[PDB]
Amino acid sequence: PQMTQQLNSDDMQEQLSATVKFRQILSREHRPPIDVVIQAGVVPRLVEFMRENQPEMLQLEAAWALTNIASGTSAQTKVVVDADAVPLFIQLLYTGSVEVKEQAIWALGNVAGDSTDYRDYVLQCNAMEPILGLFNSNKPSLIRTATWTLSNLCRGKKPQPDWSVVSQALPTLAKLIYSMDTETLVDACWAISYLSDGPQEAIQAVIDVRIPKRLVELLSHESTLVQTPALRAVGNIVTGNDLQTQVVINAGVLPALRLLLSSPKENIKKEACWTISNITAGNTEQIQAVIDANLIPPLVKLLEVAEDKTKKEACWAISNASSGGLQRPDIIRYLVSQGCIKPLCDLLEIADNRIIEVTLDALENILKMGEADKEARGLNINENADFIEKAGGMEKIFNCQQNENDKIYEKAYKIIETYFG
Amino acid sequence: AVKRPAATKKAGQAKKKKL
Repeated sequence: PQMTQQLNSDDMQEQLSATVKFRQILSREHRPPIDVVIQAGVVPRLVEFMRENQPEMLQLEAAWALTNIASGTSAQTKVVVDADAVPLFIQLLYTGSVEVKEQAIWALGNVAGDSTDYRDYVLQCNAMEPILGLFNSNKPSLIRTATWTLSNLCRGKKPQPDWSVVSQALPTLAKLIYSMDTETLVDACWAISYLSDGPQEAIQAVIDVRIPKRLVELLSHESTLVQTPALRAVGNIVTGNDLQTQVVINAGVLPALRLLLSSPKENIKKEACWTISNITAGNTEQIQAVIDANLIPPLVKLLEVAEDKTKKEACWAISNASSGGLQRPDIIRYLVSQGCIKPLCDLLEIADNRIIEVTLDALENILKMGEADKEARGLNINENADFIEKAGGMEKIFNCQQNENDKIYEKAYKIIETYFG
Repeated sequence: AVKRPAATKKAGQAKKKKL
């Protein structure tokens, strides 16, 4: 109350000393007295020190303090939001000095990252314009926070943000990924992964502003804090059509993916398998490109010795590629020569029913090519059938006939009767 | 074949404390 007194005081030097105090108590590494401060009702008073007529130093501390109040539970954040502090935060980006903008931008970050509605709210307030205007500055600390806040405005796919509004950030974002600053590179990539999570139009917008080429470079960046969101972003782009996928291929994404398949991080290998599977779902030339990049050997090993979540992803990648054998038979002969059959069978006794369905499709494609070759050449046996039997795979396809799922039994039945009569 | 969107969602930190 000695502090609160100096805050509600009319003395100019007292109101600043009191602001400095509330700031520091909320700037503590340990558990900040967030609720004790709100209890004093000093919120709207600090919102009042963010108005044009306040000294540069009183706005700096007032905003700083108000930022660490929004960085708390949704409730502590709503206390600041309803004290009509948002529009005053935005204006401060237009009128405050650098030090002051750094405080207001950060606060807009916590408010936007609290929920899809506070996000839409900050955007309705037209904060995009002044935020993008901030990057005409050279202060790395200011750039970092602005990229993070910008990040939170693109985030959220359930209630998706206004696209005619957030797509405006792309140009800025395309320049940002050429930054040498690690932290900045992290938030720029997150923002881009959010934006890339949309339809074919979004993806194409990310491509038109020329982001793919640098994004691929970032896959081999030193820090895994950069790689994760960059990988996700490159991943979303290949969920697009064949032409869009080709752009990422021409940027050299494949050699980069080969490196990521040996990543000490397990979730990076998983997302790299995922990414490759969407590339093998492409056309003949793209599947052939995956093969040339030497991606199958390390993808086959993962199918046999890795966390079940990764094995699944690897399964899709190889299964998708096998469907390419109809237009180019060497594709399947190649997968087989690399030993995909054993790791494929060994995955038939897994819990997931959709993976089993995808595994069985691969095996059938392999059995089919095996049959065409038998007839084309002068062979007496379907060689891929033997490989499967010797790998104990025929016994498993046999058990699948007693799986409650319909599609599974019906397919496991077609195989047995057609290739193992 | 089939291009699959991601099933698991990803994002950075929702909020940050200034020091």
